[PDB]
Amino acid sequence: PAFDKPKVELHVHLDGSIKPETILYYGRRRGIALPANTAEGLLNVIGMDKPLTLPDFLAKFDYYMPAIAGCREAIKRIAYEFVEMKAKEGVVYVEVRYSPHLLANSKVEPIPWNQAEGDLTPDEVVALVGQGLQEGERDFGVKARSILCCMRHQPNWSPKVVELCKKYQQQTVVAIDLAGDETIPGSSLLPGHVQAYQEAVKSGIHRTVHAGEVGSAEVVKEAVDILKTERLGHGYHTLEDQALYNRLRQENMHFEICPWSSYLTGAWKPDTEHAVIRLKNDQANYSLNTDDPLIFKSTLDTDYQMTKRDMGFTEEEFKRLNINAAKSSFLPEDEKRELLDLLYKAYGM
Ligand SMILES: [Zn+2]
Repeated sequence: PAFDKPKVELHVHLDGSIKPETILYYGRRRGIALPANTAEGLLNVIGMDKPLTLPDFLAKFDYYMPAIAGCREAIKRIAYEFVEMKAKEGVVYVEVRYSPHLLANSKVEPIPWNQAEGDLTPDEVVALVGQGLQEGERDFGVKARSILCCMRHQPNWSPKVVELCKKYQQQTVVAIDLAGDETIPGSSLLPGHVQAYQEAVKSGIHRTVHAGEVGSAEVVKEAVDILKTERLGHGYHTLEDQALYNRLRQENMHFEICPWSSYLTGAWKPDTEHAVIRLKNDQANYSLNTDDPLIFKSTLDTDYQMTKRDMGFTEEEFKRLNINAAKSSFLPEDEKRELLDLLYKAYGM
């Protein structure tokens, strides 16, 4: 264990943190053609061993999402099982993100994963995921919060998403995200997406955006200045624009680093200095995350030991980034202080 103290996770998707044996049970009980009948072999088609491309990583979801989406018991259980997982790895606070439309099967265009029309609405999916997170926290003692994803290819969804972020603000929902295929040109300025971050600014909904993961620094630059996000998912290619980088450094922008994810998705070619090193060297505001452990065959200790032996991270630095993650969390002022006192008490400060 590279860092055996309480950690914080801000960027990990519920979509990509399902147990391969939970998928298997629901794929069977719904009679769904899964690319495998065996847990360890399911993880061989879905798991990634080498670097690929962004469209190919997103393609892996087409394998197993039909078994989960549209079924109630499967939706809530993976939430409960997700927080369980995070507990076993030393996480005291976790913000888990997911697209309620991609788990629904009714009142959604398009019905994802080629499902048939049913009765599970996006507004219902958030009430079921939140229930699993609420029951998990009570069983495992780790504070767990949803973030609702926009899809870059469906700007028609994002009007409903913020709006959902607002109905469930007093539940588990703390912010809105913009995920999906960043390789689609100009998907950041689609009108559907922009009302969403605009209505989020008015009504005080927190904002994070996948930006700079496989695109240019212009991707990050509209996310910052147009959508006015407060955190960057995979802020890697911000470092190609030093003027912008040092501006966000001066404005204490938080970067949601995912080291092992960044290697397997091709985001970081292994010949390059990883972005997180100088963001450590510049003492920037960043955190370490798993992104999608099922698809990357990872745990959060995978991402911590990637830093430790390969990028020269220390226990000292591990303490600082997790405290920065705690004060760039989307928790309210009272709970985010209570979380800082947890980490203060465990870190010797
Ligand atoms: Zn992500």
